[PDB]
Amino acid sequence: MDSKQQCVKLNDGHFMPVLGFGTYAPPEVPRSKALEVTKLAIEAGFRHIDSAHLYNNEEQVGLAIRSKIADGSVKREDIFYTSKLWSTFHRPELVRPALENSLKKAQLDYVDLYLIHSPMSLKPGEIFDIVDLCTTWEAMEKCKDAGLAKSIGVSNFNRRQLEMILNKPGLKYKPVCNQVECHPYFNRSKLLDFCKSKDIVLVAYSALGSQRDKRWVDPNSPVLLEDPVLCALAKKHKRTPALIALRYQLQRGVVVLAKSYNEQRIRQNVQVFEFQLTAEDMKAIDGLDRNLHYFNSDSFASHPNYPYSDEY
Ligand SMILES: NC(=O)c1ccc[n+]([C@@H]2O[C@H](COP(=O)([O-])OP(=O)(O)OC[C@H]3O[C@@H](n4cnc5c(N)ncnc54)[C@H](OP(=O)(O)O)[C@@H]3O)[C@@H](O)[C@H]2O)c1
Repeated sequence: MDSKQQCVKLNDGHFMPVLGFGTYAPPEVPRSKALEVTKLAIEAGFRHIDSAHLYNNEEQVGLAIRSKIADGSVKREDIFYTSKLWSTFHRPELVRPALENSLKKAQLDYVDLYLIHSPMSLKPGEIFDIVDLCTTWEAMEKCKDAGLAKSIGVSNFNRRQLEMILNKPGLKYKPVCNQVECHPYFNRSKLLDFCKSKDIVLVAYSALGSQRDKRWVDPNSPVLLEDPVLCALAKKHKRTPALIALRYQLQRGVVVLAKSYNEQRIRQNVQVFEFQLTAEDMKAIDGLDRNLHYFNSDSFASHPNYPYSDEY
């Protein structure tokens, strides 16, 4: 079996656990649930915890972390906590205060990772905004220099959006990661190759096929975990389709998130470290790639900085 504490070194010298706990739940789920399930996740062995301003759960997630520190289960340095800058805060003067507010919500001194949530800028408050993300990035760099974030990265960027940052004059810090939709139906092979070539970690969200939220996802879309190839592999290994989907990412060198608000499934998901897929299994999963991103709404596709038009 693998070690549950497996991590990879980021391009700034910090370390990221390769399995992360996804904390988003839709608004119909009471806010208090995030507290309970984040503690369960830590109990089960998750150390990388993924939150965001958008999730309206930072207080609950922060309290769970601090509760597990206070009772001696973990130390702060054992936890890798991520938050994200929401798209109405892209204007550079709004970036550091947004992080400060996230830190105060979680009652933490620092985040391990702060991401630009999305390249699709939205007007402060709110429609679409036009912001040079290089200016947003410079403000992110200042957050790292001040120690508010140990590491900084991006999310939902394509190759060209990454290149704009990487080629920026006077760049101080490369993004450590690009957190993107990634699963066997949309495996991001070319983007993965590019990220690897630049010492940028690809972090997979919706690795289990997304929460299929009606705001963002077509109910007609095939359900990832119902896929016959994933189910046949689950049968072969006497695992579950979810575990096959998570293991696939680990064997590609992708850091993988998994959201569950169910005690049994939270505990199940850490078993990703407990088996392997063969080369032939991995080939079978690669065959599933079909250019299906579950997040697929007019609200994204019509945006000037929508990442999905380019080849990768
Ligand atoms: N950067 C971004 O724009 C972005 C976008 C999407 C997500 N994310 C992050 O990534 C996290 C995960 O992605 P996601 O929210 O799309 O969900 P996901 O990890 O793809 O999970 C989808 C669903 O799978 C179910 N599940 C979990 N374990 C299972 C298992 N072992 N067997 C059968 N079903 C299982 C969960 O339902 P139950 O809760 O009922 O178990 C969950 O709702 C998010 O919570 C968030 O932290 C980021």
